[PDB]
Amino acid sequence: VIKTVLTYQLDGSNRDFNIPFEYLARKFVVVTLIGVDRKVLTINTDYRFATRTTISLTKAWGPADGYTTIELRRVTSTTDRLVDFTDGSILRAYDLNVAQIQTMHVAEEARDLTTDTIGVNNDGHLDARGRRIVNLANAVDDRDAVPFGQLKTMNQNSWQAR
Amino acid sequence: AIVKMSMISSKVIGLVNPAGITQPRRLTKAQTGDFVTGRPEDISFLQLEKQADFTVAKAVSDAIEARLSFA
Amino acid sequence: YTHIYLDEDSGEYLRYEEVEGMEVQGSDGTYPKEACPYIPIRMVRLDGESYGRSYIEEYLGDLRSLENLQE
Amino acid sequence: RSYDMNVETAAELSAVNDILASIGEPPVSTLEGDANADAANARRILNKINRQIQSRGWTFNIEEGITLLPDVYSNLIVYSDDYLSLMSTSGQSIYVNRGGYVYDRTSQSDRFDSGITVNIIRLRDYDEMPECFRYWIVTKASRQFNNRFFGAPEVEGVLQEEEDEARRLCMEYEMDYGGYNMLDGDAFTSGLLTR
Amino acid sequence: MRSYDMNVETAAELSAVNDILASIGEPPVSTLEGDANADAANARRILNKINRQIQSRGWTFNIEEGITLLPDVYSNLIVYSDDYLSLMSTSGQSIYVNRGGYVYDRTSQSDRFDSGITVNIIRLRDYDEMPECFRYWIVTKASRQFNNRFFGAPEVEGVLQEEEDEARRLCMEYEMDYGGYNMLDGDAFTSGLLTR
Repeated sequence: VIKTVLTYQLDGSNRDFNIPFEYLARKFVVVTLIGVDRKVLTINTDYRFATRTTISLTKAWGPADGYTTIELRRVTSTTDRLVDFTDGSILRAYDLNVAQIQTMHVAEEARDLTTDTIGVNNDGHLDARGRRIVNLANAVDDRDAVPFGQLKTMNQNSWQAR
Repeated sequence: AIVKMSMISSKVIGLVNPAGITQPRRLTKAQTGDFVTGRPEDISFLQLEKQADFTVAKAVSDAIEARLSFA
Repeated sequence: YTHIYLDEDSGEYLRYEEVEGMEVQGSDGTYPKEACPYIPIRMVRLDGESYGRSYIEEYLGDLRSLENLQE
Repeated sequence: RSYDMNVETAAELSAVNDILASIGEPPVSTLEGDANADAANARRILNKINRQIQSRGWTFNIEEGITLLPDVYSNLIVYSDDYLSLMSTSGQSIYVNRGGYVYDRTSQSDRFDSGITVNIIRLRDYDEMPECFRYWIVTKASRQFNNRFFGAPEVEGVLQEEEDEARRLCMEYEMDYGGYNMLDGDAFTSGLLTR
Repeated sequence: MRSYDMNVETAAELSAVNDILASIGEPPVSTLEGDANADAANARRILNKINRQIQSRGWTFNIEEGITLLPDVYSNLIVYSDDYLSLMSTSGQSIYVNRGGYVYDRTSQSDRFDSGITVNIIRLRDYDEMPECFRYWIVTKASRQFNNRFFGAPEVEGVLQEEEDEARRLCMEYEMDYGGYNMLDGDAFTSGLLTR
């Protein structure tokens, strides 16, 4: 029920930020500062993990710099596994649980990413699945084939053209 | 080959043993005399050890030059 | 500037002096193709090339190497 | 059977190998909450040895024309801990670490407006090292771990011999990598070959 | 890299048996699912480690000079896989290193390649593919490491040291026989001199 992104808005100057999900290691939590470009902030230079689930930035990075979203996505590596089993080990229950958690984190991240897409189905139909296409202002211009909500006022005007 | 070996020989490099105590900074920043702390064995210079090959090359070159001059 | 050139027709060398833009009417000498008193010189003549190729030109490598060694 | 799975090497298989240097048994997690007092110690020794080997200075890890950009507002360059060495491209180095920022010894100023070019060695992950250096690092880490904690004489001796062999192999690797030529390819003699 | 158990046992069983004998351990007959032996996996690990080291030593039968490593045409990235024991260039000072997990051209400061690079690479190959002399040397070195890691036995250590020296001598003999390496007409500089 909790997404892995929780895209934020700068809404002025803010420093402290929160993440809703849980991560095995802070190497699997990326903070891409989007807005004018896909700017991504690395660790130790722009990052600061004051405490678990309270990521904070060095400065505000307000909209004045052209950055409006800081989506805190979570990506778990599928090549660098947290626990790899060996025939001479003890088989800690903590090991088995960590392995299942990481694999579930990789799959839930790959099911959330793919489910938020538009594409054809086996029948050969692409469905939005009842997902409103918000944030497409200025829709149309040389017959771009979509409105952005001004259709209401335009049709009101045309209704009383007489 | 001989000329290139000579050019190799011309270059001078100061090989200072790290295990030693002589520090080249006090060698460079010192006028004539000016007793300095260090040991002579620490400072060594790279050399072109290729000598016997030089002798045989010179012998062959001399023989070729002699036959050509006769020719 | 003193410029001498072959006559475009079946003529001899034409000589004139140019000081600044315009020549000087005083200098209008004409000399035969044979007795030209300017006499350009060349030490080593090579076909195509108009002049040059000094004697030391083909020993410049020896001078380079010897000077490097002596330095 | 007929598959090509890749097992970890970054602090995972290296830690196991260090443990097996002595009689120790192979772990699996290496990040489990259990401190384990050997995965932590083996990781610390491996990381320290990796840092030392990188700082030794080699052809592949030395970056020649790296340019560092000062912060525009402060005109300061941060001398990060990852900068194992920082020497000027010319004969004389003039950059040193003052506080936590680059300081110009000759100019006696750390306010850089344009930038600097320096020969810099930057720390890189263990896995990024070649096989020769990985083996040398593992052998050195195993020897140090034994000498510090277990103190097994025969194991210490054989690990010293293997460390010497690994150093020889790494030196030969570096000499092959560089392809250094004392004739054309050298600085002073290349000019002399203008005959 | 690779785990010890992934590869099947064809002739590595003999090497594992020798490693286990270098300590008294009786010889197994399966080296497979039916092992349940802690001294067999700890021998296969040593065998794999020593095989990797020996291959990385740079012998003439696994230099495979002249590769044409190709990049992905949509990403333009070559992969410096862990199997690549040593990647170098045919010319002098080589310019290829490993950044992240992809080849990086340090001189050009770019890891994007369009056509394809040529290198002198040492790609890891199974223990079976090693010649007999190299297999014997690998077995001897692995035996020494196994013994001095798990048991000790200084006399056995000395015997294994002598055997390792002899095996290295045989391996070097095999390498010089294999290559040929004529200093006249085989050299890259003298051969041109002999043009006359």
